[PDB]
Amino acid sequence: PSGIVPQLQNIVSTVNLGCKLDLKTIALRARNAEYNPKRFAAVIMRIREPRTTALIFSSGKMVCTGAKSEEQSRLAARKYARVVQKLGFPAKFLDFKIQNMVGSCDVKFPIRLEGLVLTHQQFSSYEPELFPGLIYRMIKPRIVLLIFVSGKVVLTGAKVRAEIYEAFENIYPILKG
Amino acid sequence: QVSRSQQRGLRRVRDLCRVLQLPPTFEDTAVAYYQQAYRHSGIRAARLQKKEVLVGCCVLITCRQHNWPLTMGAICTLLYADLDVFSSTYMQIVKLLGLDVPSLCLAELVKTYCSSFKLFQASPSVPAKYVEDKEKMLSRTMQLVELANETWLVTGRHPLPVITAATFLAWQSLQPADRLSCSLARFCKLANVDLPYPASSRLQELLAVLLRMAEQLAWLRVLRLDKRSVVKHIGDLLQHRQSLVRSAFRDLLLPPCMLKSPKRICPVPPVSTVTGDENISDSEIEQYLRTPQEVRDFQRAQAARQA
DNA sequence: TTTGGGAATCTTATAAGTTCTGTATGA
DNA sequence: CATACAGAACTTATAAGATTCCCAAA
Ligand SMILES: [Mg+2]
Ligand SMILES: [Mg+2]
Repeated sequence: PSGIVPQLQNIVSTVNLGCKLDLKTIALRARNAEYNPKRFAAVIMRIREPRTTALIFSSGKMVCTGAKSEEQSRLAARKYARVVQKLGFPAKFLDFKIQNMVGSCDVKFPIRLEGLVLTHQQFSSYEPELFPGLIYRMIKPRIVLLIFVSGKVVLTGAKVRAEIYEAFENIYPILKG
Repeated sequence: QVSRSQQRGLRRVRDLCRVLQLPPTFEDTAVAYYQQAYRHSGIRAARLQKKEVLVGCCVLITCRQHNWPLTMGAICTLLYADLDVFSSTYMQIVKLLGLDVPSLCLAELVKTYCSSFKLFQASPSVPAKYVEDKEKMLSRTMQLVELANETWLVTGRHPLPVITAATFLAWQSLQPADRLSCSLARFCKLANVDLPYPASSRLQELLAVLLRMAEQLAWLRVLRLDKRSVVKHIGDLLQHRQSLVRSAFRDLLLPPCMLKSPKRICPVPPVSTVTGDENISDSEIEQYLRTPQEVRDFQRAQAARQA
């Protein structure tokens, strides 16, 4: 192995509160709620611990972002559910699911992106006129990696933490060799 | 049987090829790509702006395969298109048609871009002392662009600002006694070319690389050269560029974004003891709720917001 | 015309490096 | 009037839903 463990940077999870919600009531009676229905249809809510943001929809469906672990994401989503309950809605915690996981790390050596796009062409997209990183679409596991000249790597699209580790271990010999 | 929006698209492809004065074979290849593209549902049902940039995409793919140095920004300027809409449509159609599109040919772009610089004849805006030979210019610029590529200055950057910086340095170094007083902005203005925002940074990076190379030669190292005094030794430095670059890597030479001071942060430790199943106390939640007084002060404030 | 099937707009988070604003501080 | 620094766009994954938009069969 590389001896490099990719750090989780962001977790996106969803949950169904199982009841219809009046967003005007939430925006009025909560301190941590941002609601501009002409800009975006959902209530934007923030809690300080775990530091996260939620998108609360009138349907009762919720999106939770910013957590650094799957456990933190679940704890945060549960706290938003509890805020909705105390506002007077019969909120439940249904079908909690991790939707996306973002990892990041550093191989600590520079990458010839112009060479990698030639050798691993079938997985690589590198257009420096548009973005500095090479977009690597790994098929197994199904992970998108953003590879920079600095050797810093972004890994995204994972449903489970093991797919971030599996993708980085697969990419390390390609970058090293 | 061919659709109307398709006929209009194929006609637009041919007109763009003609306006760009592309060799005759390119038109047929680009038309074939648009037809191949239209067979997919997501393209057929594309919206007004994506349909317009699709024409440009098919012409650019064709150009890239033939090493025709058409940049994305140049095609977007011609089409009066949004670069981002062109960007997403290009990435989508390459993925869709399962093509391996060659990268932009830098050598071809140096030849084209460098030839557009109006410095080969004296005019009211170009004094005779600033006139340079076209072949000498192209040859030196190409060597400096190849040096930029070799010393990590090109990777992940916009390519045209590297050529702007290299052209200027080529021009200055061919007659240094009279051209070192002229700035990059003044050079672009007399050459009658726009100054790309990153050209200044590319210039300073290129001068820094030429100084590291100058340190590999004993007689240049003793001169304690700076970014201004190194300019007259560029001809010498480029003559031995392969040897000097090998020598500079042997003795640290990394992409400019790596040579940066380390960042100091206190949240580096990632240790957490969160299980996701811990108790959520009432006091923890009540801090996120407005009090009846806050609700009342807020309601009063929104009751006067209208008229 | 009606319905259906897509893809896009708005928003949230987060790493990464480059490009390019908009603003502000010492002359 | 220099330059210096902040902030944000670009790229990637991902969910939410009203609404628009563009083509298809019926
Ligand atoms: Mg960033
Ligand atoms: Mg969606």
